[PDB]
Amino acid sequence: LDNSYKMDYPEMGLCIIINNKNFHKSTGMTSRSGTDVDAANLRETFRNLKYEVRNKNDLTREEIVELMRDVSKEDHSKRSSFVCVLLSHGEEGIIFGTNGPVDLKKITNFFRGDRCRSLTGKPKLFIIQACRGTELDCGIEKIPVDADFLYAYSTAPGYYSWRNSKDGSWFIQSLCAMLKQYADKLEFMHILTRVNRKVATEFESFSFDATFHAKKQIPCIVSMLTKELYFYH
Amino acid sequence: DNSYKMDYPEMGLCIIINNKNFHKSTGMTSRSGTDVDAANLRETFRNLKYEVRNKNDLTREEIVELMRDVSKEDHSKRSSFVCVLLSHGEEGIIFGTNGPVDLKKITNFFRGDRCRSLTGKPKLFIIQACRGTELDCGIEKIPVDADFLYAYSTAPGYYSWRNSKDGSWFIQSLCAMLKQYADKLEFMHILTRVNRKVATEFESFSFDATFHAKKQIPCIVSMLTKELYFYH
Repeated sequence: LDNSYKMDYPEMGLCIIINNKNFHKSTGMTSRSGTDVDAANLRETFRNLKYEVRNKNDLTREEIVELMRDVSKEDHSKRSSFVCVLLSHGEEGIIFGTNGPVDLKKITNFFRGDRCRSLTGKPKLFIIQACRGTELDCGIEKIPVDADFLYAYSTAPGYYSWRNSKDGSWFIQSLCAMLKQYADKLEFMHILTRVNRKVATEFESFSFDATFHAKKQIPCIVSMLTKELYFYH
Repeated sequence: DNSYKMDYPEMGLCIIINNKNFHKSTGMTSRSGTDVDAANLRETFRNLKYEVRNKNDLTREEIVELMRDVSKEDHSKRSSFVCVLLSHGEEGIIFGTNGPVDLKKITNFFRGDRCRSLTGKPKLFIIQACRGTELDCGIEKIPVDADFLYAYSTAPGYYSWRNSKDGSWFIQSLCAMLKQYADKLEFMHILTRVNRKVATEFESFSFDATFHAKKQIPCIVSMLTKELYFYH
C-alpha cells in the first residue's frame, strides 16, 4: 500500500522560514508587526517535527531567489521532504522581499521535479502567509514536474490576510497549534482542514474603522500531492 | 464537530454543464468525446444519491442564468452542492458555446451570503478544462468564501488532456476513484488518489515531439473546514 509518502528517511528535511518584517522607504510598505512571534512559533513547532530549521530575516527580492537557488542545488537524498514558509506582504501570485516583489512561481520552480532531482517524488511544502489581494471578507451569520507540491495559503485567492501584533498571524498561529496537536495522529490534509475551521470560526477582526471591522478569513489549501502525508511512521 | 453533516433528507443537486459544440464565430473546436465524461459523471453522482441535472451546449448567458436560478432555490433539506463544468477554458474562466465566463462569476452565486440555505454546507466545483497552454514534460459568523472546494483537472497555467473515446484523464479518474472509495475514504483522500492515478497512469501520445509523452497533475483547492464523507 504505497498510499502514503515515505517519511522515515534519515532526515525529515529542512524547513526554510523566510521572515520579512521591515521594508525599504522605496516600497512605502509598512512594518509587519507580529511576525517575529510566528517565526518563533514555526521554529519550535517544526523542530518538534524534526525539521532542520533555518531562519532568514528581512531578505531582498534578490536574496529570496539566491537562497532558494542554493537549497535547490543541495542533496536532499537523505531527506523525507522539503518545507518552506514565506512571511511578508503580498498580492496574488507574489510575495514581497524587503525591496520589491517576487513572483511565487520563480521561487517554486527551483524545486520542480526536473530541477531538483533529489526531491523528485517527495512532498514540497510551501506555507504562505501574505496577502493575495485586498478583498475583505464580511462573513455571514515518469511523473508530472508540478506534482508533489502543496501550497498552504493563509487566505482565499484575492483576499487580505489578517495578522495580529501580539499573537502573530491568525493563520500561522492556528497552523502551529494544529500541528502541535495532531502531527502524531492525522494526515496533513486533515490537519490543514482543522486549521481552516479554526481560522474561519475562532477569529474576527477588530477596528475603530467600520470598513476593517468584523472581517473574516478562510485559508486556502492547494494540493497537487499524490499521497497521504503523515509526520510519523 | 469534525466532519460535515451529510444526513439531510437529500444529498443535494449535481448540475453538470457539458459543452460539446461551439459557435462558428468563436474558432473554438468541438470537444469530442465529452459526452463520455458527462455520462460517466451522471451515473456516478446518482450512485451517491445526488439529484443530477444534465445540461448540454449552454451559452455564457445560459450558464450565468442557470446558476443564478439554482442558487435561488431552497437548499435547506440538502446536505451539499455539486456543480461540474466540462468545457474549453483559460485560467479562471470556462467557455460557454458563444464565449467566455469568469468562473468567479458563476461561483459567487453560492457565497455563504448569497445562497443562505447553503451556509455551512460543502460546495464542490469540479473543473475539467484548460487553465492555460503549458505542457508538462514530466520527469523520471463564518467567511463567505468558506466551505468551498474546487477540483481542477490541471495545475494553473496548464493544458488538460482528454481522450475522445475513453474520456478525460481527470474525469475518467475521479469517477473511477469515487466509485471505489466514496465509502471508505474522506473526499480529500479520494482526490489525492485521483492525483496519483492521473499522475502515474496517463502519458500523452503524438507523432510530433511537441505533444509527445506529456504528463498532467490535477489540482485540489480546498476551503472546507470539515471532513467530507459520502457516507455516515
